Amino acid sequence: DRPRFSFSIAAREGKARTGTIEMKRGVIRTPAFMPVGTALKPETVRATGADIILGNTYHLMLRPGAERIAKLGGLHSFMGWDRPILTDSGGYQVMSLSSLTKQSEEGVTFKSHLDGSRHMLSPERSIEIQHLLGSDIVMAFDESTPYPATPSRAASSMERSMRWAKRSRDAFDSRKEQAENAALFGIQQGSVFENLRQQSADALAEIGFDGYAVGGLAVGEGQDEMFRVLDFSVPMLPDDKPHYLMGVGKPDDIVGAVERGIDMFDSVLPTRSGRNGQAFTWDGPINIRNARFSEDLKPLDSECHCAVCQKWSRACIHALIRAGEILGAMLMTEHNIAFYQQLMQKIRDSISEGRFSQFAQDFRARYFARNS
Amino acid sequence: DRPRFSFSIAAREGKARTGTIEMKRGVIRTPAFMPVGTALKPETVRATGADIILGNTYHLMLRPGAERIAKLGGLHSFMGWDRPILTDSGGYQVMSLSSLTKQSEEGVTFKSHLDGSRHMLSPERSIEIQHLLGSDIVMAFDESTPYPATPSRAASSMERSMRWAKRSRDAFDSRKEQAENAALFGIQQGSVFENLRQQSADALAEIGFDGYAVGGLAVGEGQDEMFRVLDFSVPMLPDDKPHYLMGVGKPDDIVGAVERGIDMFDSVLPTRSGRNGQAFTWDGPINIRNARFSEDLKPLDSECHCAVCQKWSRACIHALIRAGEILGAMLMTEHNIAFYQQLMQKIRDSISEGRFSQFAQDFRARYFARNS
Ligand SMILES: O[C@@H]1CC(F)(F)C[C@H]1O
Ligand SMILES: O[C@@H]1CC(F)(F)C[C@H]1O
Ligand SMILES: O[C@H]1CC(F)(F)C[C@@H]1O
Ligand SMILES: O[C@H]1CC(F)(F)C[C@@H]1O
Ligand SMILES: [Zn+2]
Ligand SMILES: [Zn+2]
Repeated sequence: DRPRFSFSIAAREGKARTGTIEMKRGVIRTPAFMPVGTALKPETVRATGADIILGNTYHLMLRPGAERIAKLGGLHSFMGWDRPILTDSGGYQVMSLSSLTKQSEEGVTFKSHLDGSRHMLSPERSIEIQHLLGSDIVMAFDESTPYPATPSRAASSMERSMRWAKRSRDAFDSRKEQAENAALFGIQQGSVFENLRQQSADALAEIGFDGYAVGGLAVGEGQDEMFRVLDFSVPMLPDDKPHYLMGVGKPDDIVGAVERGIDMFDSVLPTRSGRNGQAFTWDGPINIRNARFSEDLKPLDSECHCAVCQKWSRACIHALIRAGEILGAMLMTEHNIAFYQQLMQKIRDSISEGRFSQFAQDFRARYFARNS
Repeated sequence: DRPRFSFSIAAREGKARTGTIEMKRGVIRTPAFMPVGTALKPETVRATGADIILGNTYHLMLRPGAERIAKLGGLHSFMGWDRPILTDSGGYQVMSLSSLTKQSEEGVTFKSHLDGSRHMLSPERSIEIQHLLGSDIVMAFDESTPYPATPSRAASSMERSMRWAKRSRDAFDSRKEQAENAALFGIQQGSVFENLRQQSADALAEIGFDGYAVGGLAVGEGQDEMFRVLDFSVPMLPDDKPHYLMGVGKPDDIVGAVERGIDMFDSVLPTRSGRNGQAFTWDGPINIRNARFSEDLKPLDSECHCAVCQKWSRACIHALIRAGEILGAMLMTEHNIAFYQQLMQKIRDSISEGRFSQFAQDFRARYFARNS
């Protein structure tokens, strides 16, 4: 009988941790990379090593809608994925994609960018929709602050997000079926300001969550500043719960964030890159359309274990992509997701062995030299 | 205003001829290879160089049926092919694929190998069905004689085929719409027996046809015997009309048959081979699954002009075929059909220049050496 949500840390190296999150639908190895499920077949995504995938609540509530997904048996049935699923709250895409009808402390009303219909989100509505989807990890509904943000705008959005964090907690707790079977994460805000980040961390820990996300990063600030913020922000969160850096990111972002105490990641990059003919390798990204690959019989990456690199050469993936054959994009996408999982596995193994700091240095030296 | 059917011989070398057949729907360059249309897109088949394709009346009358094809606008609309189409009579597949309900001088009744329905063919019914299909070149309905055949069985089938040839002529002539716009070919029979072949040729020329096929070959006799029969059979046919060797064949069969006066060919070989991972080349056929092709960056054939050989290497087609990707079979099939058309073009050009005998010797020396 597996538990609702149990995070265990097996080994540490400095701020880095490796361990497991046990949930009813499966075990998640940490640090973890979550592909964004919202295409490759689900058995392909699983075979790359993914233990959990992410669903975008905003996209799902527009098409086909949360009520429809529930009638179809829930998001796991809808996606053909029977392991854990994390859903975001929808609030970020409201800011970034929709046209706002109204915004206040109550919540937000917005217009679908698809057909113009009006929708509403709030701590209570977001948690309810994530319940209809049936996801395993539920994100609190918060208010995003653009980059760059003034200290006053960062502070007012963080403070609203904390009141909304309490509202998300209470909504999640109001449904026995959700509270007994799913988990709830809260989201730290405060932009780049240490005092606001501490304010936010204190508020989240007072409410109490199963995990803590660092929000408000990866939105234009640059890696140097992101790392500086992580340096003081992650230690503010409870040590014995997972730390989730939302929307990150590039392989070097992931390594440096694990060095700073992050346990969980999501990003569309591997998928977006694969559709655009870009492959991740230990020697940095490559653009497979480049003429130098037309007769290159080596795999995309000569150390990658993925099914694509066992069989397919750069030359033949180049040919497929140049012809516009969808198989080319599928192969690149599978390799990119698998490469990300192999990166996470090397991170986990190196932390376990107490050689992650060295791995990170070796990784950066090679990744940025770009001898591909 | 193009004519119903006009065959012009532009150049000769010994028994070999090159020229054109002008029909309302287009010009056919001879000697001609007809792909069997009954998949690649029709624009792809045209771009390989095919001027005319063949439709199998037996398959079309079983699924979706001739009346349905007519309601859909005819075989040209059904196949997306607006150039000439030759239809066979259906009689060969009756022998080779169906279960016969009844056979007599009247015609034949048979059971569909698909759903067991009963169908009837005869000179009159075959011509009527080919009219419903709307094909440009109509084959007389004849009676096939298996290989090997006794002289008595060869003689009785040839004699019935000639009475049926007259019946086909009269049925075709009975429909003004067909007789004014299509052409009718008769089929010489007689197995390997010179006197029966002459009997058959005399009967066909007395009736009068737009073209003359050599039937009863390519059914197990071997190339040596086929060539021996062609040696005396083709000169018996009218010189100023096209000569059509049905169901042939391998590239070396085609070359030797042109040396013996044949103008037209059809075969499923290029398609069947392409689906099975076999490519035709000037150095003989190759099996692309062979390990020696896994790192071979050369095209399937290093002289072939086809779209596949401009772009795709043996290595990558090997990869596709080994993975079971349908693209692999499509590429092989396109290359094989295009290779056949390039063979016909070299035949036409070499006859025009008076160097076809030399081309044939050079072709065989290289094709059979197999230095691929
Ligand atoms: O149960 C399924 C097995 C799988 F193919 F890996 C995807 C799962 O949802
Ligand atoms: O009219 C069409 C042009 C083509 F693509 F080559 C096939 C014809 O039937
Ligand atoms: O996006 C596709 C693949 C997935 F596994 F991510 C879930 C869905 O079936
Ligand atoms: O078989 C396919 C391709 C063809 F051109 F041969 C006719 C049909 O559309
Ligand atoms: Zn790979
Ligand atoms: Zn070719």
